[PDB]
Amino acid sequence: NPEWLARNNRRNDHRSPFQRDRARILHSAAFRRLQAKLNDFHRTRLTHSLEAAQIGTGIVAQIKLKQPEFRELLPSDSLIDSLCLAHDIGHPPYGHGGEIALNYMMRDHGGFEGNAQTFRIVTSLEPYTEHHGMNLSRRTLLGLLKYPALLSATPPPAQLKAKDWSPAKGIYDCDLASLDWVLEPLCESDRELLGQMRRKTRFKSLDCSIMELADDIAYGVHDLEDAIVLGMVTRAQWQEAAAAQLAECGDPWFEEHIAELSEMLFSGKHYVRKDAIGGIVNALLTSISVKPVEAPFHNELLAFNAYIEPHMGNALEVLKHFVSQYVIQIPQVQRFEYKGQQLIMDLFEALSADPERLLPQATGEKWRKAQEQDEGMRVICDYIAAMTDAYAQRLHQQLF
Amino acid sequence: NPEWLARNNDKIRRNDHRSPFQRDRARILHSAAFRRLQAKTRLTHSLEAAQIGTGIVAQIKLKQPEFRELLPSDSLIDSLCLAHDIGHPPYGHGGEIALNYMMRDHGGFEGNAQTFRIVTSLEPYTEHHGMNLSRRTLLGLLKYPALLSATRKDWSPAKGIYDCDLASLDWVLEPLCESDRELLGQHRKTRFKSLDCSIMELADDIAYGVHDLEDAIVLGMVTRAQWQEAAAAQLAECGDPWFEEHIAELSEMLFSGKHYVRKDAIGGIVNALLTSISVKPVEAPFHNELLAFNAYIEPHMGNALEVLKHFVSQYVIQIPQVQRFEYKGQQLIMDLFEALSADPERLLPQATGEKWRKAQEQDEGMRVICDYIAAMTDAYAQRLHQQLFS
Ligand code: NI
Ligand code: NI
Repeated sequence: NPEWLARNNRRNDHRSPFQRDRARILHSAAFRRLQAKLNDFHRTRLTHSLEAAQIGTGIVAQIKLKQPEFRELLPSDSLIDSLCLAHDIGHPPYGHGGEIALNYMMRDHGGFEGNAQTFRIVTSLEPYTEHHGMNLSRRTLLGLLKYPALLSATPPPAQLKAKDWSPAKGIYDCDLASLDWVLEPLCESDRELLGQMRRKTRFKSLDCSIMELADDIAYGVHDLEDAIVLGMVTRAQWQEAAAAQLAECGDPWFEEHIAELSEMLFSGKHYVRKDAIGGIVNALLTSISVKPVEAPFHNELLAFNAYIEPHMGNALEVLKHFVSQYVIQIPQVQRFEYKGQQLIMDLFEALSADPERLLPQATGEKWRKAQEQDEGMRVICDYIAAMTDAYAQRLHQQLF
Repeated sequence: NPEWLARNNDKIRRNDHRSPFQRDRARILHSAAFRRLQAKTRLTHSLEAAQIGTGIVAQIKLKQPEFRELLPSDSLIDSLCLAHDIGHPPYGHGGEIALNYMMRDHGGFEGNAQTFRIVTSLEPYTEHHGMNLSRRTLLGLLKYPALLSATRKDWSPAKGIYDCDLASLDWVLEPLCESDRELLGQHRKTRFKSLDCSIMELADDIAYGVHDLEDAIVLGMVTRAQWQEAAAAQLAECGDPWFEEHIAELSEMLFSGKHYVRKDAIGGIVNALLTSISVKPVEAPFHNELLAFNAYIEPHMGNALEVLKHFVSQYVIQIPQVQRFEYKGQQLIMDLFEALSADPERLLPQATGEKWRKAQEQDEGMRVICDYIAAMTDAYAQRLHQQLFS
């Protein structure tokens, strides 16, 4: 249906709707901010999103070669590009630590969650248009609904514990109008099935399943090289954790190649390590196919997802778990997040103490307008959510 | 009795013919807990106490030969003075107050308790018994030989031994008869201590009294006008003849501005305090010779020392620049404790995170966090605090 190319709102511009979405995302302030989030390491959320985008287009290429039946349905290069460039747009300062703080400070006003924030930025906050954010095409928006339910569908009481305040995932109720618009050309039967729970949503569109696989592959492999050279993991820990589990993961290529992959990763030469990384990436990409979703969805973008081969899934889950155990869940990273969450909570409590007086004037004006609907807190939340770590540190110093 | 020379666990190389106390001294010097005294110096203070301590032993065994066999060897009295201050946390008394408050529902915190816990359990020289020192050395570190359950500015800690260290305290006191053990446990304050520990306490007191006094005068923290009114006048009436006679000159040698003249005044004071110590029997029907005798300073000489100690605390410690530093330190320690106990597994170092997981099977995680903070230097605690809050 051409309704998937429509937007909420030149002669020589012959680009597809998806090429225009990619250009908008590339130009947005929200995208440029991912560059902020004694060595020469510069891996950011922006570089993570470029690598996901390049894996995404490679996944599409492999499916259009092995499954021609689906060549009309698969996303174009710029559509899968657009979903990977945007997937991390909504993340707050200080990663999960920022997210926990904002969610707790919004406990009585809809909460905070990064995927919801991503939806809110592209449909409203990014000022590319006056009233519809980046004003992206409907299918692009559908590809961004990793959790296509409202947070009303998906309380903790009682120094703060991370387990107690991790947000549920979904779409803010204050963005329901833009969600209703995205789901409008769906039959009622597809619409009531899309919000079905496994609370945790179960379903997503085909374009979004591809982006999720590319994101998961990027996270799994492209963090791994610099973890090795920075010394965050030794050869011994790689053998005990990753290599042994990959030798028993059940996929024949990994069981065959792990010994040689481990020697290449610890070669000490970039031109050798990249071939291990390239082979891992390629082994994972070539193991993805589109199969039908186990729900009686009627719309083709919901009736089919891309799935990775299960034994290959175990290998990917070993890699993702490994980067989480030696790159993220280390005290050096977790203290930075604790500090960030203490910082975010300070800014919120001061700024909500008197928003008109302390907010920048343009944000103060948005706060006054929003109080006609008593949604002032969400304005403070958007403002803190769009800060970089450096901007938040500077605001905190001005206040404390 | 050999039992005193024993260690909690059992090989010595055939060519090692050192006494148990020479090996205790070597372990203490090689420990990380000792090396930390350079940051906290407390190491300088402990070397001064050690060298005063052997001075006391030498002078007693010359005036009271009946006790030559009983007095501690040089390496034993060395070990107790080198180890005495191991348990002190960052920020000194302000740190001690904050930790004890954060541990109010879990056994408290106290520096002398921490010292015992480090040498019996925490220092990883052995897998299960810390530095595994000889029993008599351990007995010498028990300035307060009761449990903190018996002895428990409002938060200053009571003094004693942690209940979580009851096993190694029982082991240390095991070769004592019932009557000695029930006499040793006699805020409440303990009354008794071993001979080795009485000599060490005198050495720590003389070193605190005089060697802190020397830098305060050069550093300008005390001028002659306040020295004359507070300490010098009080020493002219303290009842010790040596101080009443020699106070006027010493006061001019102390403000000479020449290091080698000043050393003579300090040296004369220390020797004066040192020669006025003797071994007398303890006022209790103890059977064990190490508990039946203490070293005591002659009472009038004792009053002069308390004039010296009160002057060093009133003009070097109880001054606002130092006290504000202690208020900050205690806010900083409480900050760390609240972040760390908020999520230990994510915030503690992985080795310490592991000890916390193991310790909660006995619901002893709070003591692991307290151990970790107590072992920080000021620079460590300050850098950790910045990682969590600034
Ligand atoms: Ni990602
Ligand atoms: Ni001392």
